[PDB]
Amino acid sequence: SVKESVSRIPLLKTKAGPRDGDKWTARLKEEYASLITYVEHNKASDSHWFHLESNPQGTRWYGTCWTYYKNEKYEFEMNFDIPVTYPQAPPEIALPELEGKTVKMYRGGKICMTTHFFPLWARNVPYFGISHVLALGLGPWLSIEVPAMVEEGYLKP
Repeated sequence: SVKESVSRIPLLKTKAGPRDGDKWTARLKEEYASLITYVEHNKASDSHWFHLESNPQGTRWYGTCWTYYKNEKYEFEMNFDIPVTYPQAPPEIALPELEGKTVKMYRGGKICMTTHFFPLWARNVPYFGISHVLALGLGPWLSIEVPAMVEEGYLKP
């Protein structure tokens, strides 16, 4: 379902990052279009798992993401900035509440995503966006680590 969820996320056409003026605005429109479709698809399969806002420039993002385990909801604050060399470089996603609760994380509560993520990103630049980072990066990270932490005793209802 993860691979086929991703197969229905809209791809992006524009190679631009935050420094690129009108092309960034056009890139952001595609970002928003991809995100909205992904969220609608998630809602219709009753698998909605994040809420995101950003500043007007689309360069700083913040909100929450959540996962269910043993029928219970675990929700976390999340944030990421869009690098100036985006979309070559994907953003680094932070979940600051989780620092020290898992080793799969580095300086600033930034998650250590799967080894497989980065080569997959690199060869699909610029057609992947934020929606893909969440679907391929953050989503899988949550599904593996949160159960560990819930079971280790760092997390409760």
